[PDB]
Amino acid sequence: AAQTNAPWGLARISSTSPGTSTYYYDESAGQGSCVYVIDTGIEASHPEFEGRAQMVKTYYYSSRDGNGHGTHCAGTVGSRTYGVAKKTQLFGVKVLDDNGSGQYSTIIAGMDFVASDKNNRNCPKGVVASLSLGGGYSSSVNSAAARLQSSGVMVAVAAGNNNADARNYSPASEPSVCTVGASDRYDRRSSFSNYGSVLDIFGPGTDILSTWIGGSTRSISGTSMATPHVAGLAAYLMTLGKTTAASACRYIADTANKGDLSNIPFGTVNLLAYNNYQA
Repeated sequence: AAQTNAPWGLARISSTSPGTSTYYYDESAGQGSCVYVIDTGIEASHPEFEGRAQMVKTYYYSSRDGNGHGTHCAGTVGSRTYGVAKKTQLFGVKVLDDNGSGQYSTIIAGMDFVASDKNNRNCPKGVVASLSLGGGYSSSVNSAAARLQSSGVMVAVAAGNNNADARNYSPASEPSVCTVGASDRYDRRSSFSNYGSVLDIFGPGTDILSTWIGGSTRSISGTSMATPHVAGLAAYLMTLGKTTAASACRYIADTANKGDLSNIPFGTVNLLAYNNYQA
């Protein structure tokens, strides 16, 4: 399948070169997979989600996304126009308040929630969790991400936006999950992207158009935007049967575009997520 005039990041993930604008992908499109977006919520009524999104858990007075961040990330995972895996099922877990903040204890509870809640959902092709959040190093936060991964969920986490080594941030620094840095449309490391040996992969993160609250759209930047590209890619590849939740991060690294990014510090992987789809 071909989506013309796609957001640059979608085009990038199906291309061996920057500078194109059509996204190419297998029509299975993540059907039968599920992606949890652990964030500020999801505006599931947005026409872009086509009834495939729902809130399953909140720790606050509402499950609605009063911020936009979680809706944007969910849109990059699986919206019809802005999403990588256009037929996946999206499940929102609201661990962040409408200012975008959340206590580590709530975030940990949300991860353990997903590890159990997947057993209440129909995801025959597999389960992914996208975590566009983080703070300073916490062994308890890393352990929660490790449990979620161990339970059979492909966990993708943001590297962070400090232009610093991600070893000092959580859950970015957990070795067993997929830690995602950000790139721009010219294949440069995004100016804010964290780096370091703990990164597994880069995805599009600068000037990413996606869904927003109030039935709208907007373009924003962050490792928060790169992470759902990788989460959606995992769901898509799992639906194709090419990999599993336990092996998808490694498979994405195996099959990435290699050596094409600029300003990658010595010792950080130079790997850009790529679907290897041959139309």
